Amino acid sequence: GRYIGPVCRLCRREGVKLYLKGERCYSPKCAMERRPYPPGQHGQKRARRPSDYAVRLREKQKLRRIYGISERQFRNLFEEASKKKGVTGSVFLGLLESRLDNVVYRLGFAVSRRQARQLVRHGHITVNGRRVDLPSYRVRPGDEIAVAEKSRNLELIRQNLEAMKGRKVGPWLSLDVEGMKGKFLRLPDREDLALPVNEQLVIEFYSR
Amino acid sequence: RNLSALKRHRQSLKRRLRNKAKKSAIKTLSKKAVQLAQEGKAEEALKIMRKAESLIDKAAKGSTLHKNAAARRKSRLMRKVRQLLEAAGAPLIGGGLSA
Amino acid sequence: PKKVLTGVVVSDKMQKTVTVLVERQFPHPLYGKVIKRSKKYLAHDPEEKYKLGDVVEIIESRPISKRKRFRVLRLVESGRMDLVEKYLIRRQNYQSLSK
Amino acid sequence: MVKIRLARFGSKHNPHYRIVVTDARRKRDGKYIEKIGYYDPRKTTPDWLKVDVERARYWLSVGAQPTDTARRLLRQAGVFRQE
RNA sequence: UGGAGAGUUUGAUCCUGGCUCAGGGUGAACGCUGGCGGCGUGCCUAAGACAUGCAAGUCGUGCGGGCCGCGGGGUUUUACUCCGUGGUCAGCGGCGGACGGGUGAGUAACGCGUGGGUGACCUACCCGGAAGAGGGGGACAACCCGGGGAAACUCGGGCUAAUCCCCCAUGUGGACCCGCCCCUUGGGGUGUGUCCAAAGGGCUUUGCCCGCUUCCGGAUGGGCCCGCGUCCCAUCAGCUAGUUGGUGGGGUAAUGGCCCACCAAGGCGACGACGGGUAGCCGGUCUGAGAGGAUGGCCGGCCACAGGGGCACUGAGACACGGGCCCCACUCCUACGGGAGGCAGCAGUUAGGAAUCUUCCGCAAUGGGCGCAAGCCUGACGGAGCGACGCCGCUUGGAGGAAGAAGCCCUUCGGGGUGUAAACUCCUGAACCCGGGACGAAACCCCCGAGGAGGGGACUGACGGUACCGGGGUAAUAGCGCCGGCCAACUCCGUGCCAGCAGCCGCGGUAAUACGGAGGGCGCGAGCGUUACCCGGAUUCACUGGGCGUAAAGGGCGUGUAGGCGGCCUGGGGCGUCCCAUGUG
RNA sequence: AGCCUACGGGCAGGCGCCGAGGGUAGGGCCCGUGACUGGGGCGAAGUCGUAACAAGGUAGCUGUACCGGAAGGUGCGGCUGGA
Ligand SMILES: [Mg+2]
Ligand SMILES: [Mg+2]
Ligand SMILES: [Mg+2]
Ligand SMILES: [Mg+2]
Ligand SMILES: [Mg+2]
Ligand SMILES: [Mg+2]
Ligand SMILES: [Mg+2]
Ligand SMILES: [Mg+2]
Ligand SMILES: [Mg+2]
Ligand SMILES: [Mg+2]
Ligand SMILES: [Mg+2]
Ligand SMILES: [Mg+2]
Ligand SMILES: [Mg+2]
Ligand SMILES: [Mg+2]
Ligand SMILES: [Mg+2]
Ligand SMILES: [Mg+2]
Ligand SMILES: [Mg+2]
Ligand SMILES: [Mg+2]
Ligand SMILES: [Mg+2]
Ligand SMILES: [Mg+2]
Ligand SMILES: [Mg+2]
Ligand SMILES: [Mg+2]
Ligand SMILES: [Mg+2]
Ligand SMILES: [Mg+2]
Ligand SMILES: [Mg+2]
Ligand SMILES: [Mg+2]
Ligand SMILES: [Mg+2]
Ligand SMILES: [Mg+2]
Ligand SMILES: [Mg+2]
Ligand SMILES: [Mg+2]
Ligand SMILES: [Mg+2]
Ligand SMILES: [Mg+2]
Ligand SMILES: [Mg+2]
Ligand SMILES: [Mg+2]
Ligand SMILES: [Mg+2]
Ligand SMILES: [Mg+2]
Ligand SMILES: [Mg+2]
Ligand SMILES: [Mg+2]
Ligand SMILES: [Mg+2]
Ligand SMILES: [Mg+2]
Ligand SMILES: [Mg+2]
Ligand SMILES: [Mg+2]
Ligand SMILES: [Mg+2]
Ligand SMILES: [Mg+2]
Ligand SMILES: [Mg+2]
Ligand SMILES: [Mg+2]
Ligand SMILES: [Mg+2]
Ligand SMILES: [Mg+2]
Ligand SMILES: [Mg+2]
Ligand SMILES: [Mg+2]
Ligand SMILES: [Mg+2]
Ligand SMILES: [Mg+2]
Ligand SMILES: [Mg+2]
Ligand SMILES: [Mg+2]
Ligand SMILES: [Mg+2]
Ligand SMILES: [Mg+2]
Ligand SMILES: [Mg+2]
Ligand SMILES: [Mg+2]
Ligand SMILES: [Mg+2]
Ligand SMILES: [Mg+2]
Ligand SMILES: [Mg+2]
Ligand SMILES: [Mg+2]
Ligand SMILES: [Mg+2]
Ligand SMILES: [Mg+2]
Ligand SMILES: [Mg+2]
Ligand SMILES: [Mg+2]
Ligand SMILES: [Mg+2]
Ligand SMILES: [Mg+2]
Ligand SMILES: [Mg+2]
Ligand SMILES: [Mg+2]
Ligand SMILES: [Mg+2]
Ligand SMILES: [Mg+2]
Ligand SMILES: [Mg+2]
Ligand SMILES: [Mg+2]
Ligand SMILES: [Mg+2]
Ligand SMILES: [Mg+2]
Ligand SMILES: [Mg+2]
Ligand SMILES: [Mg+2]
Ligand SMILES: [Mg+2]
Ligand SMILES: [Mg+2]
Ligand SMILES: [Mg+2]
Ligand SMILES: [Mg+2]
Ligand SMILES: [Mg+2]
Ligand SMILES: [Mg+2]
Ligand SMILES: [Mg+2]
Ligand SMILES: [Mg+2]
Ligand SMILES: [Mg+2]
Ligand SMILES: [Mg+2]
Ligand SMILES: [Mg+2]
Ligand SMILES: [Mg+2]
Ligand SMILES: [Mg+2]
Ligand SMILES: [Mg+2]
Ligand SMILES: [Mg+2]
Ligand SMILES: [Mg+2]
Ligand SMILES: [Mg+2]
Ligand SMILES: [Mg+2]
Ligand SMILES: [Mg+2]
Ligand SMILES: [Mg+2]
Ligand SMILES: [Mg+2]
Ligand SMILES: [Mg+2]
Ligand SMILES: [Mg+2]
Ligand SMILES: [Mg+2]
Ligand SMILES: [Mg+2]
Ligand SMILES: [Mg+2]
Ligand SMILES: [Mg+2]
Ligand SMILES: [Mg+2]
Ligand SMILES: [Mg+2]
Ligand SMILES: [Mg+2]
Ligand SMILES: [Mg+2]
Ligand SMILES: [Mg+2]
Ligand SMILES: [Mg+2]
Ligand SMILES: [Mg+2]
Ligand SMILES: [Mg+2]
Ligand SMILES: [Mg+2]
Ligand SMILES: [Mg+2]
Ligand SMILES: [Mg+2]
Ligand SMILES: [Mg+2]
Ligand SMILES: [Mg+2]
Ligand SMILES: [Mg+2]
Ligand SMILES: [Mg+2]
Ligand SMILES: [Mg+2]
Ligand SMILES: [Mg+2]
Ligand SMILES: [Mg+2]
Ligand SMILES: [Mg+2]
Ligand SMILES: [Mg+2]
Ligand SMILES: [Mg+2]
Ligand SMILES: [Mg+2]
Ligand SMILES: [Mg+2]
Ligand SMILES: [Mg+2]
Ligand SMILES: [Mg+2]
Ligand SMILES: [Mg+2]
Ligand SMILES: [Mg+2]
Ligand SMILES: [Mg+2]
Ligand SMILES: [Mg+2]
Ligand SMILES: [Mg+2]
Ligand SMILES: [Mg+2]
Ligand SMILES: [Mg+2]
Ligand SMILES: [Mg+2]
Ligand SMILES: [Mg+2]
Ligand SMILES: [Mg+2]
Ligand SMILES: [Mg+2]
Ligand SMILES: [Mg+2]
Ligand SMILES: [Mg+2]
Ligand SMILES: [Mg+2]
Ligand SMILES: [Mg+2]
Ligand SMILES: [Mg+2]
Ligand SMILES: [Mg+2]
Ligand SMILES: [Mg+2]
Ligand SMILES: [Mg+2]
Ligand SMILES: [Mg+2]
Ligand SMILES: [Mg+2]
Ligand SMILES: [Mg+2]
Ligand SMILES: [Mg+2]
Ligand SMILES: [Mg+2]
Ligand SMILES: [Mg+2]
Ligand SMILES: [Mg+2]
Ligand SMILES: [Mg+2]
Ligand SMILES: [Mg+2]
Ligand SMILES: [Mg+2]
Ligand SMILES: [Mg+2]
Ligand SMILES: [Mg+2]
Ligand SMILES: [Mg+2]
Ligand SMILES: [Mg+2]
Ligand SMILES: [Mg+2]
Ligand SMILES: [Mg+2]
Ligand SMILES: [Mg+2]
Ligand SMILES: [Mg+2]
Ligand SMILES: [Mg+2]
Ligand SMILES: [Mg+2]
Ligand SMILES: [Mg+2]
Ligand SMILES: [Mg+2]
Ligand SMILES: [Mg+2]
Ligand SMILES: [Mg+2]
Ligand SMILES: [Mg+2]
Ligand SMILES: [Mg+2]
Ligand SMILES: [Mg+2]
Ligand SMILES: [Mg+2]
Ligand SMILES: [Mg+2]
Ligand SMILES: [Mg+2]
Ligand SMILES: [Mg+2]
Ligand SMILES: [Mg+2]
Ligand SMILES: [Mg+2]
Ligand SMILES: [Mg+2]
Ligand SMILES: [Mg+2]
Ligand SMILES: [Mg+2]
Ligand SMILES: [Mg+2]
Ligand SMILES: [Mg+2]
Ligand SMILES: [Mg+2]
Ligand SMILES: [Mg+2]
Ligand SMILES: [Zn+2]
Repeated sequence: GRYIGPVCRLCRREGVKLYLKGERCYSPKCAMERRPYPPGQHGQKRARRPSDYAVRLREKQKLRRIYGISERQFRNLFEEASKKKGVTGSVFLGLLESRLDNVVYRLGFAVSRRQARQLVRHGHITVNGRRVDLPSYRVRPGDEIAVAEKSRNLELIRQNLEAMKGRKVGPWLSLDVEGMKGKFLRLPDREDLALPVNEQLVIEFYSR
Repeated sequence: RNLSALKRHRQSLKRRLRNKAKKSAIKTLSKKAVQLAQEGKAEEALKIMRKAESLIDKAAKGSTLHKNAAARRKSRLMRKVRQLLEAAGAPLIGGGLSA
Repeated sequence: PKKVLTGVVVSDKMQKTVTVLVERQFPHPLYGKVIKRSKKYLAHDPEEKYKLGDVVEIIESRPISKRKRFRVLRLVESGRMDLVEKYLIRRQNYQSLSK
Repeated sequence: MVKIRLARFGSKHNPHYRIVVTDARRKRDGKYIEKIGYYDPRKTTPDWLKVDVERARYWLSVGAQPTDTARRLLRQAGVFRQE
């Protein structure tokens, strides 16, 4: 399960506009522009000097929350990042970004990474023609992330394309709104993503 | 409840007897030989030895005494029969022995 | 190949048998330092040739007896009682232990 | 006798087989003399079969009654074929 | 591609030092909660006792016979029997029951692991090479007759068949004594003497097939032997009569004190013998930066055992789990004379325990046995069932929506929090329904060709109306731990050294962020916590990698045995050490 | 003395060795338990003294010895961790 509970409460924890809503998060608030302080009756009192733990902890709290992913699947990836020979820090993120429920978001078929998961599990998506409803699907390079045939005509699908018109998309990605398809070009480099998280802390926290 | 493995048991009993019979006559015959072999006889000390050396290999055909265990019996037999005669005798009657 | 090793004879008492003491060097599997241990094998000497203090080669061989599974391959030298010294004195000290 | 036959591998419902020479008395998935070739019973790839025909001729040469449905996979690889 | 530390001895300080926590793991169990699937996995305890069902048979192309059914007659006709054929039942005979499947009791051992040895050995069935099958004779079951017995079974009497038993011949060959050469542990050849072979059956019968006998080789599977490796106690220090070796014998497939007679006086031990305790061992597995430690469940290999113990028979092979005999314990039958039984095989039951599954489906697939084949058996196996036990995937919605409902909580009474959360609008459409619906299965078999190589053709699916596909379609389970420090998430009230908390330091004696409830918050999420045990942290047995003036720790001092260690130059050998190759792993 | 025989032998049976285990006797190790007794640990408040830490009000500690309700005291040496 995802954080089916209130979403805008999370942003209010790192004092950072966590983009996880859609139309609203660009309105006058990710819930943010009116309440730049943590939930609960407290919070808006004099904040506490965060310990080395507090920080490294909550840094990891962002990165995960950002993709609406479970701790289970999450650390399995980080560990897997550790296995393959390379810069674990960034490598993680690339694997983290190869998520199908996330690629559809980056391709903009979906307003949020959450809406993206729903559309995906609902099979409205497809890779290289074949259908796929597994939001965890590891998206390979050269794979065609297309919208399913009977799915194209849908209104919600169109509206998200009526917003992806002209406006650019990931440098490791190609849109093609005409064919209503898309394309996963290459695993992103560190810079190509602009997550509010210092990935080095997230590694540190994974040592206890 | 009653596996017809009995057929195997009843058979072995018949087997047991045959081998028991072939085997025992082997032993009692060999004894006649060694007795006479030392007793100076040879006109028949060897004659008896033949029926032995025979009955061994014949039993060897069957599942009774088998393998080189047939050979041992023969070796440890005539090998000693010959020597028992070396107590004065010389290879008389044409026993299974070459001079 | 039939395993072989050299060692000092250190017992001539037995009939047609001798005791060979053989050392072997090897590093401690956790503490490196090369260490020496020894063992006594019962060698078959049919000719009663080899005597005490002999350094000899022995060979893995057909079982001669309960403990004898080797044969004296060949001599290496005679004067070596100096080693028999250390072995005997080792056995000397055991006295000064059990109470 | 020594026989040439198949041995199960791959998960449940997803069978595979190692065409192999082992003693008839051996267990099926048990230790075997030598693996010659695999075989997918469902052909989930282009490589749904294979046989080290070099040594296969050998074992039949030194006598090694293979299974029936083991002989089958040998005819397809045509170890017996000669012309 | 790998290594983090914290709390606690003081008034405070540095150091030593123990305790304690955060991590990972499990065949787990317990509590609270619990939606769907996939692959795994599930008596660790009493190797305690088990109702019932099934778990090893097969060949009529080895042989005669009881029975039942089909067709015919030998006979001019007939008793009826002969003859042909199918089925069934046993018997005789052959192959398999020593594989497969279960368990860890025992075992500190050449049991296991690893590398070798056998001139000291065996090997059913399969593969290659050579040679051969001539003649003659016999017994016992079935069946018939008579008896004893409750039963289980059994005694006697009479026939008979065969690939069953036996004698004579042919001896390609092989076995043995002795002699010779080669080689050199019992390896190969040769000579005289002697010893041993064979079984028939089927069809399309002048021939092909399945078998039979001897011998050599191959392949495979073993026996035995050896170097080295394999737990704690030294408050176990000495041990030993088949004991150590020898000569000759017995036994085996084969070496050996395995076993025996005779002789010699030896064998083992601080490099830990003997004894005691514990334990199946390994590939591997858990942890660790690694070295190291811990472990051996499922899986594969090896060993051991089949209620305890002993024994041999049959056999190529066994001391044989669903074979045999004997003793002990236990269960049942009994006509009291006697007799039957062995789940540590698959299910299932009972006992014990914190705890561990359906008395399911099927030989369709793979594998094994028998058979010419058809085929027969197969609780090996292929599947399904039950249990969050583990790992993985997935769902309980998505977008919008107030300067913010009611409720509940806090308040300096201005306000703040829950909270975009809900309500609300829209969208998608787990479940449920409709239609279609497998992969796993081409071979044995049939025709052409030769029954060969090659080709063509046909039957067969337990799971399963299952997976998957298409169509229609409802917003549709959230729980647990924590919130003083370590460790991170704060306020209100009740309580008053009482009630209670607790892993450590400690908290409570009427103002508790430490007890209980609430509001709120943090961490996880179909799980969350607890107990137990292992590694970690512990660099706290320190080889990597520790110390002994006062913190625990130098022997009261000497002499010296074994062991450990060892100066400068040259040379030989090449054990350690180093490198290459190869076999093995 | 029985049985079979192709009479050369075989089976049955008898005896002997060894033999599961049963019995008797004497040893060894380990576990449980035992009137009573010996010290040890733990304790929020008891009785008696005040031995130690300051010249602890007799410097302390120590091996040994003797003695005393109890800490302890004293003799003989030793140490400084006393002066
Ligand atoms: Mg949830
Ligand atoms: Mg690199
Ligand atoms: Mg006999
Ligand atoms: Mg007699
Ligand atoms: Mg006799
Ligand atoms: Mg001689
Ligand atoms: Mg001996
Ligand atoms: Mg000897
Ligand atoms: Mg003593
Ligand atoms: Mg790496
Ligand atoms: Mg740490
Ligand atoms: Mg402390
Ligand atoms: Mg304290
Ligand atoms: Mg102190
Ligand atoms: Mg303090
Ligand atoms: Mg500490
Ligand atoms: Mg940790
Ligand atoms: Mg449980
Ligand atoms: Mg329960
Ligand atoms: Mg509980
Ligand atoms: Mg419960
Ligand atoms: Mg519940
Ligand atoms: Mg559930
Ligand atoms: Mg699944
Ligand atoms: Mg299934
Ligand atoms: Mg049981
Ligand atoms: Mg039943
Ligand atoms: Mg019939
Ligand atoms: Mg038939
Ligand atoms: Mg036949
Ligand atoms: Mg008949
Ligand atoms: Mg009939
Ligand atoms: Mg009938
Ligand atoms: Mg008629
Ligand atoms: Mg007929
Ligand atoms: Mg059987
Ligand atoms: Mg059997
Ligand atoms: Mg076996
Ligand atoms: Mg022991
Ligand atoms: Mg070995
Ligand atoms: Mg091994
Ligand atoms: Mg067999
Ligand atoms: Mg055959
Ligand atoms: Mg074979
Ligand atoms: Mg053959
Ligand atoms: Mg041929
Ligand atoms: Mg005949
Ligand atoms: Mg006659
Ligand atoms: Mg006749
Ligand atoms: Mg009667
Ligand atoms: Mg009657
Ligand atoms: Mg009766
Ligand atoms: Mg009769
Ligand atoms: Mg009769
Ligand atoms: Mg002739
Ligand atoms: Mg002949
Ligand atoms: Mg000849
Ligand atoms: Mg010839
Ligand atoms: Mg000469
Ligand atoms: Mg030669
Ligand atoms: Mg003849
Ligand atoms: Mg014949
Ligand atoms: Mg015959
Ligand atoms: Mg014929
Ligand atoms: Mg051979
Ligand atoms: Mg071979
Ligand atoms: Mg071998
Ligand atoms: Mg060793
Ligand atoms: Mg010890
Ligand atoms: Mg003594
Ligand atoms: Mg003694
Ligand atoms: Mg003796
Ligand atoms: Mg001997
Ligand atoms: Mg002995
Ligand atoms: Mg001897
Ligand atoms: Mg003796
Ligand atoms: Mg000793
Ligand atoms: Mg020891
Ligand atoms: Mg020791
Ligand atoms: Mg002990
Ligand atoms: Mg055990
Ligand atoms: Mg390393
Ligand atoms: Mg280890
Ligand atoms: Mg088990
Ligand atoms: Mg498994
Ligand atoms: Mg196992
Ligand atoms: Mg046993
Ligand atoms: Mg038993
Ligand atoms: Mg057999
Ligand atoms: Mg035999
Ligand atoms: Mg044998
Ligand atoms: Mg046994
Ligand atoms: Mg056995
Ligand atoms: Mg058996
Ligand atoms: Mg038995
Ligand atoms: Mg059993
Ligand atoms: Mg059984
Ligand atoms: Mg009872
Ligand atoms: Mg009865
Ligand atoms: Mg019965
Ligand atoms: Mg059972
Ligand atoms: Mg109970
Ligand atoms: Mg059926
Ligand atoms: Mg089958
Ligand atoms: Mg099948
Ligand atoms: Mg089967
Ligand atoms: Mg199920
Ligand atoms: Mg279930
Ligand atoms: Mg549970
Ligand atoms: Mg899961
Ligand atoms: Mg919503
Ligand atoms: Mg507001
Ligand atoms: Mg409100
Ligand atoms: Mg309410
Ligand atoms: Mg407030
Ligand atoms: Mg307040
Ligand atoms: Mg919403
Ligand atoms: Mg809420
Ligand atoms: Mg509408
Ligand atoms: Mg639809
Ligand atoms: Mg239909
Ligand atoms: Mg098919
Ligand atoms: Mg097909
Ligand atoms: Mg096939
Ligand atoms: Mg034809
Ligand atoms: Mg073709
Ligand atoms: Mg067909
Ligand atoms: Mg067809
Ligand atoms: Mg079908
Ligand atoms: Mg089916
Ligand atoms: Mg649908
Ligand atoms: Mg529709
Ligand atoms: Mg719908
Ligand atoms: Mg709802
Ligand atoms: Mg729910
Ligand atoms: Mg929960
Ligand atoms: Mg917690
Ligand atoms: Mg709390
Ligand atoms: Mg108040
Ligand atoms: Mg209150
Ligand atoms: Mg109130
Ligand atoms: Mg209280
Ligand atoms: Mg609590
Ligand atoms: Mg207080
Ligand atoms: Mg209060
Ligand atoms: Mg607490
Ligand atoms: Mg309440
Ligand atoms: Mg709450
Ligand atoms: Mg969670
Ligand atoms: Mg827990
Ligand atoms: Mg514990
Ligand atoms: Mg530990
Ligand atoms: Mg320490
Ligand atoms: Mg410690
Ligand atoms: Mg101490
Ligand atoms: Mg000290
Ligand atoms: Mg000193
Ligand atoms: Mg000294
Ligand atoms: Mg002293
Ligand atoms: Mg030199
Ligand atoms: Mg080396
Ligand atoms: Mg190598
Ligand atoms: Mg008798
Ligand atoms: Mg006697
Ligand atoms: Mg006795
Ligand atoms: Mg006794
Ligand atoms: Mg008795
Ligand atoms: Mg009694
Ligand atoms: Mg006694
Ligand atoms: Mg006592
Ligand atoms: Mg006591
Ligand atoms: Mg006292
Ligand atoms: Mg004490
Ligand atoms: Mg008090
Ligand atoms: Mg007091
Ligand atoms: Mg004083
Ligand atoms: Mg005082
Ligand atoms: Mg004074
Ligand atoms: Mg004083
Ligand atoms: Mg004083
Ligand atoms: Mg003092
Ligand atoms: Mg002292
Ligand atoms: Mg004192
Ligand atoms: Mg005095
Ligand atoms: Mg002094
Ligand atoms: Mg002084
Ligand atoms: Mg002084
Ligand atoms: Mg002074
Ligand atoms: Mg002064
Ligand atoms: Zn937002």
